[PDB]
Amino acid sequence: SAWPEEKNYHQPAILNSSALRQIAEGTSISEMWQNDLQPLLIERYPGSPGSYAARQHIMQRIQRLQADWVLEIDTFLSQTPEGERSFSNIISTLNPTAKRHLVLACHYDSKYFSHWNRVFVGATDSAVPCAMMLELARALDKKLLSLKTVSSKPDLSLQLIFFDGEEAFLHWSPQDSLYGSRHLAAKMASTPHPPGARGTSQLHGMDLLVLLDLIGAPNPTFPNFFPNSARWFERLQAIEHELHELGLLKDHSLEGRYFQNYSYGGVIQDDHIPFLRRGVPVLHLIPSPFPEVWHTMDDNEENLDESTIDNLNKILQVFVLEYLHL
Ligand SMILES: [Zn+2]
Repeated sequence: SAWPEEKNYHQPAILNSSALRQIAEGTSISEMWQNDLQPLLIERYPGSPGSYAARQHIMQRIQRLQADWVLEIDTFLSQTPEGERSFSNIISTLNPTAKRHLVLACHYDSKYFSHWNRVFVGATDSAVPCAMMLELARALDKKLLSLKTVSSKPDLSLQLIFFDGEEAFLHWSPQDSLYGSRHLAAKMASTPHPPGARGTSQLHGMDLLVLLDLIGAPNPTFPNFFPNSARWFERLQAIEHELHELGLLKDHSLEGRYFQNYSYGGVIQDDHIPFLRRGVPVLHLIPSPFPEVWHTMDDNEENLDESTIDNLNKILQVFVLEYLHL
């Protein structure tokens, strides 16, 4: 059937002024900060105590929500420059049997550095993306709970992926990066979806991969990377502009906007690559340039910008609701 092409024709159900006002009010940055972010600001490379703790924190936070989230741990072993290691992607899915999902993702591992005095906690990279996904889940819980109800809607729902092993152990290389994402995209490619089908895989079921990385620095600028997601990127610009106009964003100017008209010269390697090379459409919400503090001990909580993240939470939540027609 043509169901795998439905994503090509899929349209947002755009929210009005009062609904935008409701979403903006519904998200709490101080809450996210204390309850979702802070517990992740720890060293969490693969096999570390913090890796276990982060995965426990992600799972608990999702589990407390009303929405019908089904959690799985995609755990596997790989060789690495330090010897064999275990990796565990966290996948959180509403309506696992719906043929189509909008997929949001980031990586929850932090890059290994030897202590300076100091410890690398990857605040923007990617503790904040993780927290943004968890705040989204929380803020949107009641609207997401309606997806439990079956009927007059497309066969479409939401998935969250928190990848393990995004970072290289030593120098970045095709074999020493993307442990989690290379593994999972190969698993999904080889798995029938829906169950019992012929031809189609779980990759066909991915409407759009929205990959958050390196979020939390002030005045980020996001290029529109890919023509095949450019219409969805333009929605983020429209949502940004409108929230701005309605007075719903803080410390935000039009001249200082996040989402840009221009594209990007090179090719950024990230968790989306194994999906993108197999034809999954990608909306890659990583800034250019990268934050100043990138891969530095100063990628920490103090160098994060609260209003930026708050504003980005509002824009992402609106986008997700519009996509899902909620
Ligand atoms: Zn990094």
